[PDB]
Amino acid sequence: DGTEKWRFKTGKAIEASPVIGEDGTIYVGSNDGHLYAINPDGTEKWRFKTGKAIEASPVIGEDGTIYVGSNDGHLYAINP
Amino acid sequence: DGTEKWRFKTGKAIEASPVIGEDGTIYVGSNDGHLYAINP
Amino acid sequence: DGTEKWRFKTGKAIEASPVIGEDGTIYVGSNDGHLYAINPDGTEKWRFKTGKAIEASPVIGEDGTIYVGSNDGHLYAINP
Amino acid sequence: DGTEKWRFKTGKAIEASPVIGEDGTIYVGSNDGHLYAINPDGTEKWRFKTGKAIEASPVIGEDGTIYVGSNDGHLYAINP
Amino acid sequence: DGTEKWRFKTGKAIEASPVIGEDGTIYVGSNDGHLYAINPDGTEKWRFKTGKAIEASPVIGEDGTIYVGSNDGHLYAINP
Repeated sequence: DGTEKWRFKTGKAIEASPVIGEDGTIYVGSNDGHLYAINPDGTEKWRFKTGKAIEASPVIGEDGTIYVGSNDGHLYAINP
Repeated sequence: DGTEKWRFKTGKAIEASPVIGEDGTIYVGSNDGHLYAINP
Repeated sequence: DGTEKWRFKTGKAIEASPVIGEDGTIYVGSNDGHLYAINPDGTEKWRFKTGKAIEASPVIGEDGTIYVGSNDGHLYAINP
Repeated sequence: DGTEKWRFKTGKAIEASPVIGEDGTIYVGSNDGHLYAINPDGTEKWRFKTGKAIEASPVIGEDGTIYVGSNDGHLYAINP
Repeated sequence: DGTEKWRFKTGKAIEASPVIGEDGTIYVGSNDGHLYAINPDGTEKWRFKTGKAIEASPVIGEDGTIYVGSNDGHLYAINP
């Protein structure tokens, strides 16, 4: 098929692969400094602001915690 | 067989590898700022 | 034993890791704008020309489709 | 629900994904030259200093040894 | 306990994550153009020289072949 299901616009370029959680939530970091949690249907579940661009994919722990590094120098642990 | 199945255009370079969902949906980020969900 | 088995020349730098399919075919992107399919014995199986350099590894789906991004802004779905 | 669980500040931008060990320890490299080992509760377990920025994710061997490359040209092997 | 087990020096910055083979061999690329094979105890097993810097992690095939791309435009296949 190859058609578009949906698109979600962030404020700046996305430089790292998205990560999919166990429940289907798609997590993606943007150069706009936010980590976005997007539902399978394309709506926004939540966004988490860091002070600078996120250049690397987040990882998910056993309990669902999402860990992501930021250019602001912090490692964040986010409740899913 | 090396042939093209389809192509999906974004507005800028795609710098990161795509990922595939459980149902086959293909997710990819673009330098144009969007996360795309593409049907296989 | 550290010896060379073969080498496959592309026109420009290779910035991303190759991926290996189920049948052993080795896929690699190049800054010369092509996605290469290389046989285990080092010969070329096929090549697919894109628009600009490929900076990220190809991803292979369950049905063997090879997906690859490009600096030309497109995501390509390539048959096995 | 997208809320912050904790944050851990390093000296400089984190350019690579964190890696999680078997016990839940989160390892992450920083441009400040250190590899950090962060406990699940956000406290620091240890830090390991290299001479230059760490631009790529660490990897863990089967016995727990943590391997990380540095811009200082060295590959380090760190005890858990 | 966060201590150094060993270190291995290469000529230039290491920009990509190392990979580990089944037998414990640690493979890592380097901007000095070589792919290094390092034993679990930190000693060198062998090295393979390419024309230019290696920016991406090597990939190990089912048959043990180590594949690595170079900025010199070639994809190298190296015997175990």
